[PDB]
Amino acid sequence: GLASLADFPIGVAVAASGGNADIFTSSARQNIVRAEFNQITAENIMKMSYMYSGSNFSFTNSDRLVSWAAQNGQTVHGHALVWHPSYQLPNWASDSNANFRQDFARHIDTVAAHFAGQVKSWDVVNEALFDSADDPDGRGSANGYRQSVFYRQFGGPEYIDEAFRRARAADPTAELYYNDFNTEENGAKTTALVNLVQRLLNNGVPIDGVGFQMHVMNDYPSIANIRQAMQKIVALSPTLKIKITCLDVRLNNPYDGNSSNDYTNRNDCAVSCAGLDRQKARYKEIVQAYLEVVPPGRRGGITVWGIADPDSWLYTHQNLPDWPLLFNDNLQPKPAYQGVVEALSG
Ligand SMILES: O[C@@H]1[C@@H](O)[C@H](O[C@@H]2CO[C@@H](O[C@@H]3CO[C@@H](O[C@@H]4CO[C@@H](O[C@@H]5CO[C@@H](O)[C@H](O)[C@H]5O)[C@H](O)[C@H]4O)[C@H](O)[C@H]3O)[C@H](O)[C@H]2O)OC[C@H]1O
Ligand SMILES: [Ca+2]
Repeated sequence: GLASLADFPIGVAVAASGGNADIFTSSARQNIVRAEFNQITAENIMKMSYMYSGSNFSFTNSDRLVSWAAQNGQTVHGHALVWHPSYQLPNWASDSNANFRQDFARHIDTVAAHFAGQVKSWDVVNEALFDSADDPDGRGSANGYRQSVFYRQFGGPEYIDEAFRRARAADPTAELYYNDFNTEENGAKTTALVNLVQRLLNNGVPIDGVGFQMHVMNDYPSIANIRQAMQKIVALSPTLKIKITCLDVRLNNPYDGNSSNDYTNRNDCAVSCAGLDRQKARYKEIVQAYLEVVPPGRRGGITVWGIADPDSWLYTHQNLPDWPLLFNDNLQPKPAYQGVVEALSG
């Protein structure tokens, strides 16, 4: 499979919350994972609040998943130690909690140590950079940073240095990553990413790599921009690893101001359509760019955000249908799969 063509991790995100995509329930899914990948990231059950039952830590479900990975030839990328969305915020993560810094420290110390020798790498901090298109806190940019509880409670971006230092100490073997989305656009956010990373280096913070989520569209951003944005980070240090963490490719772009080029029916690209062919080229050009811009030895891996199209968080987005992954509705490989195979080979 895919994993056999590369010398760095080729992973996929797995559902584990009941439903058709549940990894423990779908043997067809388990067979794809076993045949094509060598690493898995929990799509949801490893987020912050899932580590607790009320105010006590509860690792039962995540342990079941980590254990399944190990028995099925997969390493595990942890997503994520720190992240802002209220739906997954532990109950202590509040502006009213006077013990915030202590509870924050306990969180990192405990879960990083708990999984110490079973998790290969971690999204230590995820989505700390401000983003004009996703500011639920409503506070605006604080010098490029998103003003989440963590930023507020610590009075600045130092919560980031702390998370990394904390994680490194609890698990000296895990690769520590900063992860985020839109930083491949090569725009404002890319610039902020560069400053954030530079700051961390200057401070001697133990960061091992930078993850690019890569939630792109068939035609945006251009690979020329994706290339550069990756280049800029690669250039900041001689050892920093680059990891594509949540790759997926939408055939529909609802921000282009052209509604005439949108597939609005589930049947449009169920079998064959121009977008599916462009998606083969799109996946290909991206992996190629990764291979050419990131030096061997600095390759953290490429992870696709899901197994089959219907499992995708983008199966439907902006009220439009989409077919974002490598495997279709029937668990058959799509042209996107071939694009990956060709890029990884020759
Ligand atoms: O744990 C996981 C979470 O990490 C994950 O988080 C979501 C990640 O994606 C976020 O949404 C993104 C919002 O920004 C969009 O980009 C816009 C798109 O439009 C661009 O501008 C136009 C593009 O088209 C051209 O034609 C036109 O010329 C351009 O002007 C604009 O510049 C971009 O910034 C991304 O497409 C979205 O992915 C989302 O908010 C996060 O929640 O969610 C899953 C979870 O598992
Ligand atoms: Ca459109």
